[PDB]
Amino acid sequence: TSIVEMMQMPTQQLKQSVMDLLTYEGS
Amino acid sequence: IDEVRSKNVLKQITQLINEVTNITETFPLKPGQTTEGLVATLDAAVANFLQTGSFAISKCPIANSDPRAIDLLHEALGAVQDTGQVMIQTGRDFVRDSTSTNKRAIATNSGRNLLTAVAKFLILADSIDVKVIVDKVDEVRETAHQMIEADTKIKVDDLYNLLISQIEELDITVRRRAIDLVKPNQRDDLLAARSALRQTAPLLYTSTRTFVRHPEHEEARRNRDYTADEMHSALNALESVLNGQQPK
Repeated sequence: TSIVEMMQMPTQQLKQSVMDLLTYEGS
Repeated sequence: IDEVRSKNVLKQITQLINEVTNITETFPLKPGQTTEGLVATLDAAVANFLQTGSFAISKCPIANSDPRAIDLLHEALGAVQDTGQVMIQTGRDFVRDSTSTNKRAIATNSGRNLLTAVAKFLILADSIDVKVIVDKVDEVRETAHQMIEADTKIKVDDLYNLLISQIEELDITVRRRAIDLVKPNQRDDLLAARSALRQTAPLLYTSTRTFVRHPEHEEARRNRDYTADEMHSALNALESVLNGQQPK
């Protein structure tokens, strides 16, 4: 497989973890 | 963005950039989650990206052949590590003072920078993936070169046995690349060059084999030269299109 292919899942999880933090509404 | 030639990459980077620059609604913590947990997850996700990225780079088949390429990849991965660090810090600052509009903005900016660095890594990764295909074209080109130069029937057959497999391997990767290409004209051009290679190589085999058996035969010489030219044009066309250029 290719580098792009191997990075698909880790890209998604990193994306997910950034968006989860930035869309936190606060206290 | 216009340099992006892979639809797989294009969709991923479109997600990365659009989502982080278009935050409107915000949400409570998912059940069981904490502010410190949000940072922990982010930290682990950065780390896993770096680990998988390092592994992917180390397995890249042109690791030997193209050292500057691997250097760019490590540099680009380093930019993810660095922006990742800033994101973890500013992110932590934000979640710990989560009503601070200004700390939210800084963390959001950190997020843009990090996901942009991820996008640049993927774009570079695709270019290296393309270099691997080009390396395969070069291998086919050299085997064909040797076949044309062979001075015995047994050499011509043995070299064509190698060429059959190399072209079959290349054919698979080129067809898949064609499906992933953003621009339909590059897609169509790549497929045309693929077809030309598949048609020309068997003719090169039989023209070379006939010519080694009958060198005095001037139409045999002409046919071999002509099919060789056709072969070279197809291979050059594949390389041209893979590099985002028009053939010929």
